[PDB]
Amino acid sequence: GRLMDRIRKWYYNAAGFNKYGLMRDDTLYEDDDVKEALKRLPEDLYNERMFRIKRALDLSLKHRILPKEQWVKYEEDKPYLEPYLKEVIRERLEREAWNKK
Amino acid sequence: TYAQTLQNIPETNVTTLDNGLRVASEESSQPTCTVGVWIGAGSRYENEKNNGAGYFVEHLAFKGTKKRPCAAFEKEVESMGAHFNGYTSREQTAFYIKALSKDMPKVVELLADVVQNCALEESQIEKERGVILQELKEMDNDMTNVTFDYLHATAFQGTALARTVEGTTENIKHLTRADLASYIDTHFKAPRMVLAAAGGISHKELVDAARQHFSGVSFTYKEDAVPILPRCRFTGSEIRARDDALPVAHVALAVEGPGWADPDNVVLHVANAIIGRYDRTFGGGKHLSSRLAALAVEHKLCHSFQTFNTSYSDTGLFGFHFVADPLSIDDMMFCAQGEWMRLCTSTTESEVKRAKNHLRSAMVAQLDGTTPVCETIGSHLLNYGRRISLEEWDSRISAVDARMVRDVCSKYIYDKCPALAAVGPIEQLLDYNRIRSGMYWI
Amino acid sequence: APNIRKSHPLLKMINNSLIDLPAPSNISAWWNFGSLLAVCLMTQILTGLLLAMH
Amino acid sequence: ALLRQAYSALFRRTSTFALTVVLGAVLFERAFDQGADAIFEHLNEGKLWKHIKHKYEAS
Amino acid sequence: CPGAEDLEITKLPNGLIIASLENFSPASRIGVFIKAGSRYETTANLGTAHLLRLASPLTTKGASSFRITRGIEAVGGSLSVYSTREKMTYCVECLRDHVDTVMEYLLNVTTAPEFRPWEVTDLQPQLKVDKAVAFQSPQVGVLENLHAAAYKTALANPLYCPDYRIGKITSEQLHHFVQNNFTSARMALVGIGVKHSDLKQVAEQFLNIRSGAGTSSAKATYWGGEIREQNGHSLVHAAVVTEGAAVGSAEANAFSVLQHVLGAGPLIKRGSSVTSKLYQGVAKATTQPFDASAFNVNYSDSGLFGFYTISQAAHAGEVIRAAMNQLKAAAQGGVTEEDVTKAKNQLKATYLMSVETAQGLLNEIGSEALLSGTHTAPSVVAQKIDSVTSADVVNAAKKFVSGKKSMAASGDLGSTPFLDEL
Amino acid sequence: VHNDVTVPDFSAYRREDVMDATTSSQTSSEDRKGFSYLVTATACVATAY
Ligand code: HEM
Repeated sequence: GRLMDRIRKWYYNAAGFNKYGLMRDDTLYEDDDVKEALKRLPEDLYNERMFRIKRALDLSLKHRILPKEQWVKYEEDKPYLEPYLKEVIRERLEREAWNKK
Repeated sequence: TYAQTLQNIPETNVTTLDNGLRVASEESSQPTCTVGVWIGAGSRYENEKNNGAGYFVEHLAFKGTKKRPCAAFEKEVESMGAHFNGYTSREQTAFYIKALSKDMPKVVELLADVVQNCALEESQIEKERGVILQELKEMDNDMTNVTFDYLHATAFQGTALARTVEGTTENIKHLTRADLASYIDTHFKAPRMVLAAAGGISHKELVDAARQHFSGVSFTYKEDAVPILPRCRFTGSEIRARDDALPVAHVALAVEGPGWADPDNVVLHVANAIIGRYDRTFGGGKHLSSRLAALAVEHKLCHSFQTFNTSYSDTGLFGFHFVADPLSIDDMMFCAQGEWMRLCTSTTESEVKRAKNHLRSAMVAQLDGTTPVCETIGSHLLNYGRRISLEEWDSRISAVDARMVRDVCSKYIYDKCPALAAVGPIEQLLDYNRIRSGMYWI
Repeated sequence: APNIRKSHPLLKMINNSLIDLPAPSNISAWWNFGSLLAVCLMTQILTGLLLAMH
Repeated sequence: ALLRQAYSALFRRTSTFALTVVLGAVLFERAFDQGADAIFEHLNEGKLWKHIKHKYEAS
Repeated sequence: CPGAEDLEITKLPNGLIIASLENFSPASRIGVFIKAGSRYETTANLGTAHLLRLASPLTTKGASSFRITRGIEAVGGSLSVYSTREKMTYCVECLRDHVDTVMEYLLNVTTAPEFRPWEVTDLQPQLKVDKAVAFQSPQVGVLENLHAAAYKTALANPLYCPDYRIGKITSEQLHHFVQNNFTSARMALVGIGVKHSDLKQVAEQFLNIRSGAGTSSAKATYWGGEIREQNGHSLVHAAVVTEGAAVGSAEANAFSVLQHVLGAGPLIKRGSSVTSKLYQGVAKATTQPFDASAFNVNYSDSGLFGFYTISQAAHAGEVIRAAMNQLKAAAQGGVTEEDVTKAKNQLKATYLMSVETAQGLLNEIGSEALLSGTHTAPSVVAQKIDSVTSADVVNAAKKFVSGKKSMAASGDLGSTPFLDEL
Repeated sequence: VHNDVTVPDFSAYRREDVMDATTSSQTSSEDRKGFSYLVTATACVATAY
């Protein structure tokens, strides 16, 4: 049944980064993979992610959040970077394994 | 299948003429072909006063013979669609012809007439003089060259090998009809010559033509004596030609090599294949297997770099040459030396396995045509004392394993004092000492 | 950076002031006192501490 | 030829070079000390306690 | 044990061609020949062909940018793309036992490319370089401009992406160019050192962009203009030509000979060419160093022909002029029954030696199996070459002196003459 | 031109063994290094002490 869904949706609301208007992927720590990934994002998606963040920072400095209306909703969160990120990791795991070879 | 194609390759026939000259050939189905004489003469054989003769000669070899002057000679060659070319290195000169298998015998006659009866017209000599002088001024702008000569110049400083194949400026400006004459009579002799043929030709019909135009039999024993050359001494040192006005800098570094004979040359090559080469237009870019090429790309270390294993009768140069911007010379050299050290210490079977396949395709690539096959024969005999088949080579190459490469490289690379040649805006690359210390510890 | 000597925030310091540091080819013996002075210092401080302990 | 043997054997491989320096320092010490004390003492015969000692030692 | 095989040449339903020839060489050399190039480019997508050439190592749906290089290298193999304004060839070499392996990538690179935006964008600045190394030889500067002044389209298109378009080409422009031109009926899977059965098995059960002629190259018009480039060089390069013969046109065997009669590319190291009228004539006219030859190009629906001269800036006038009279004097029965005899051989010779190279052979076998679908035996081409009358040649020479010329020169053109002064 | 360039005479400074321009310097090689390295290794032991 829908347990995993209930949970995920819960934890999602629990974390509460949407309160800042951030997407899940907007919060990823920028390790090496994530870094390559972002470099592959289309000009627009990248600028949109950029503003989203700078917005959230200005909020954190102000010690505020977005009004309930603007919070990102669990199912309207677009996972824009994950497709790319997984590839970057695929490519690497390939290279990685191939060099031990 | 590989394994076999290596055997079905027609064997190379070799029969010596009672005058000292050797005849050899690989007969193929090809309608067209190539044949020439590979003389064991060079700049190494030149003395300090006749430096450049073998080159001034290379220049008059086609300006006519006695049996037929310039116009006629040229006309006769062109009109049969044959291509007459040749060259001259430090330990090897060669004049070969590319023609249809038909003209095979009328060709041999030509070759012969060139070596034995070069006209040396007093008037043609005063022209080839200003001509060579230009080629010296044009070649003086080919950094890659100005660099290898400089490498030798110091590598074998104080000996013959430390000489340019073109010779000094004074020698060009003064060499006489005499010395030229002399050089030919002293060096272009049957015991020191090989008539190599590759293409659709019958060893027979070839060997005969030689007997006919390659007569002049020797009386004394000294005429059958292949003179041994005085050894050239290697010296770890450096020569730095600085000109910050040059666009990019050139750096060539090397250790002394074994010499044609030594079986290690095989291993050495496998090694060189592991380090390979690179230039800004290699499409593999950052994914190239050669670690040095990789870093070269990642850090934009050089415009191009190459490993080389120049061999000689009794010695050799083993090293690398890279072209780079004034401000990356240092990192480049650093990564390069590093790779060398990696060779003597941690080469993997993975690297060698690949290096072998590259070398195999490399050797086969040197027999892609009659000229290249003829060149290989002309040089094999002259240098190796016979011809080594691709089947033989391949065995010697499958014999190499990582462990083998390390021992051989350590043997010739590790802790040796190298010879260094730097040209251009070389301020960043520095200190022989520092470079010397780069010769040890991976 | 290729070699961890010029990239590391510290090894780059040791290196860029005592190893890849550009120095005149002719500085004489009268240029040795800078280092002696340094060394000298490190030594006083060491002997001094040892004494201050008693 | 010792220098060559020494080179190939000890000084070539940087690891054995250090190994030599260690074992080498050990031996050097032991001997450099003995000899020097020997030199010093000889240079001062009968002046050291080590010498006159016998005159008051015996229970 | 092995002997002499025979050059098969099957052709599937979709019109794809396969041209095999086993020669038991210890190494195979497979290639994919295609009808593509700058000729199908439009002002809208210029240079897109060029880039596509360099883009060969980018990730494909089957192999990664990484595995393509490490994979082909793992077996001491090679991989490269060569192309004219109207043909493209993706070939790979390798020891025999590694054909199947080196094939996967060849197959992938030509049929299944992904042209990923980033990979593409990261690559684009490379056109800036690949092009700069090329232009090092002025020899290639006058030729780009020649084709420009001699045409109005298709072939008038540069072989190297124009500067403004560097970095402005899209992944779409690529795909579309590949979808539209790399189609079964425009492609041929040639290959030396292999058994026809296998190369066939591969081609069919493996290739995907299918059937069609896709984009149709626009008919090549003829402009007849002259482009000049003042650049300061001590050396002036000049190329004065006129419409030549098309590929196939029986009228081609004529020029090819008129070519060798005027002289085309020295055969004696550092030698003077006596069998070269053009060279010989120009030599009498000038004093200082130089070179002049017979220029001949044979394109699908057109061709070019004329001479080309490298001379000192000062003696450019006398050189190009002399080069002309020497073409007119030959357009007026100035051709001996023997000159036609000597040339006829030099051509037969040159042709034959061109095929000693594994690259040369594969290129011959290919070109035919593509712009025809047949292999013209070596004795047939001979009978075709010598069956050229002393007239045909003199006539070709006329067509030049009569036609509308289009010149192209780059150097210190100060003393160089204008097309309307010849 | 570079053809006219020659590496000066280093007799004044060369070691005994690598003085003859016709003798493989590679034989006295291990000798010349083994010596200098001996000095160094010695200095190390002296210091270690
Ligand atoms: C700039 C470095 C130093 C200088 C110039 C220096 C100099 C001196 C001098 C002139 C004396 C008198 C020595 C005598 O003649 O008896 C002395 C004594 C002393 N110093 Fe220093 N000193 C140095 C560093 C230090 C440091 C860093 C310490 C320890 C923290 C130290 C601890 C002492 C002590 C314990 C004494 C008293 C014992 C004695 O008289 O020898 N000194 N020092």
